[PDB]
Order: sequence, then structure tokens, then C-alpha cells
Amino acid sequence: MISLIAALAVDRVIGMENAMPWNLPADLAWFKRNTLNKPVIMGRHTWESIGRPLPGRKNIILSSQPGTDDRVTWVKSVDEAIAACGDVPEIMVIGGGRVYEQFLPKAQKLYLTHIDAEVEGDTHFPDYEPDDWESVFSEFHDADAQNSHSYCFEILERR
Ligand SMILES: NC(=O)c1ccc[n+]([C@@H]2O[C@H](COP(=O)([O-])OP(=O)(O)OC[C@H]3O[C@@H](n4cnc5c(N)ncnc54)[C@H](OP(=O)(O)O)[C@@H]3O)[C@@H](O)[C@H]2O)c1
Ligand SMILES: Nc1nc(=O)c2nc(CNc3ccc(C(=O)N[C@@H](CCC(=O)O)C(=O)O)cc3)cnc2[nH]1
Ligand SMILES: [Mn+2]
Ligand SMILES: [Mn+2]
Ligand SMILES: [Mn+2]
Repeated sequence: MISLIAALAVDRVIGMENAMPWNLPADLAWFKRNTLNKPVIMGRHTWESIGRPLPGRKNIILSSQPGTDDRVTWVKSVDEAIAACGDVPEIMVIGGGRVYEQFLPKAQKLYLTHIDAEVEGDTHFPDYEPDDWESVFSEFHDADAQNSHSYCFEILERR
């Protein structure tokens, strides 16, 4: 099973200048809980944005060019990325925009954080057809001293 996980600001913005400009520790904790001990697939730009391997996860990087770091696994196509995960129950696709576009048609589950924040981004999450997805979990949180915007955790499953 393939799942996507992403945090979206207003208008489905997910990034700006290869960075995420907000800071929501509660959302990073949610990301860690939902990805630990699973393989994670990311594109090369997201690999450079994160800047180091994510511990406790098999890190698989999509790039058309040879890998430059043997602490992670480099693959050259979507099919190779999936095969490199092996026989696991759940593969987590962690972006970015181009990678989400390619894996969305194959995904059965979306783990989305909706952040109540406006930022002027250059990368968006794909337009997804709402009729195809059932919300199976949602949890709203007001802003607090650690998390400067309100946010909603949602899990959607393909109908
Ligand atoms: N808010 C969130 O949840 C979230 C999550 C992840 C990322 N982001 C943000 O998203 C942005 C990065 O997204 P992005 O769309 O620019 O880039 P991306 O999807 O991370 O990376 C794209 C790169 O991945 C490689 N790639 C993708 N598909 C491939 C394929 N089928 N075969 C081979 N290589 C493939 C290519 O690398 P080569 O050029 O080397 O071939 C391509 O240029 C950043 O701003 C980051 O902060 C946000
Ligand atoms: N909901 C969500 N939030 C995100 O921040 C996010 N980020 C990415 C890609 N970028 C990043 C950037 C940093 C870390 C990171 O530092 N993660 C640590 C934090 C652990 C914690 O804060 O408790 C990790 O071990 O996962 C992960 C992914 C993909 N999907 C996401 N999905
Ligand atoms: Mn092929
Ligand atoms: Mn198999
Ligand atoms: Mn806000």
C-alpha cells in the first residue's frame, strides 16, 4: 500500500524556495509517528531540503542522476522506488510536489495536515478529486505557545 503524507498551507502551498517557512512542532511529531519504521520515498529537491537521512526509516531518493551519498538508497524511476521498499505493509511518500503528482494515482491513503497559514509558495500539493477520498480521521487543534497556527490532522482513504 502506498500513502502520501504532507502538510498544506492555504491554497495547497507546500513549499517556497525549497524550504518550508513555518515551524509547527506538533506536525513534525505527527510526521515522525506516522513514518517511523517505514520506508520513505522523496524527490531529490526534498532530500536537499531535509539535508540528512531520516533516522529509523529506509530513505529512498528519486533522481535521474547517480546518487551522491551511500547512507540512502537512490533510484531512477517510480517502479524502482516501489521495488526498493520490499514487501512492507505501507510505503510513505514524503514529497515534494513532482513526486506527490506521480504517486497520487497509486495511493490508497493520504495523511494531510491543513495549516491555517497564508505563505507565498512556489510548490503545491496536487489537485486531488474530493469524490475519490473518504475522511476517516480528523483532529483540529488551536494554536498554542509552541504552534503558532491552528492545524487539522486528516487521514483520507481512497473510496
Ligand atoms: N509541506 C510538505 O509536506 C512538503 C513535503 C515535501 C516537500 N516539500 C517542499 O516541496 C518542495 C520540493 O518539491 P519539488 O516538486 O520542487 O521537488 P521534489 O518532488 O522533491 O523533487 C523533484 C526531483 O526528484 C527527481 N524525480 C522526481 N520524479 C522522478 C522520476 N520519476 N524519476 C527520476 N527522478 C525523479 C528529479 O531529480 P533530478 O533533477 O535529480 O532527476 C526531480 O527534479 C520544497 O519546497 C520542499 O520544502 C513540502
Ligand atoms: N505533515 C507533514 N509535515 C511535514 O513537515 C512534512 N515534511 C515533509 C518533508 N520535510 C521534512 C522536514 C523535516 C523533517 C524532520 O526533521 N523530521 C523529524 C522530526 C521529529 C520531530 O520533530 O519530533 C523526524 O524524525 O521525522 C521531516 C520532513 C514531508 N511531509 C511532511 N508532512
Ligand atoms: Mn521503467
Ligand atoms: Mn514483492
Ligand atoms: Mn495562521
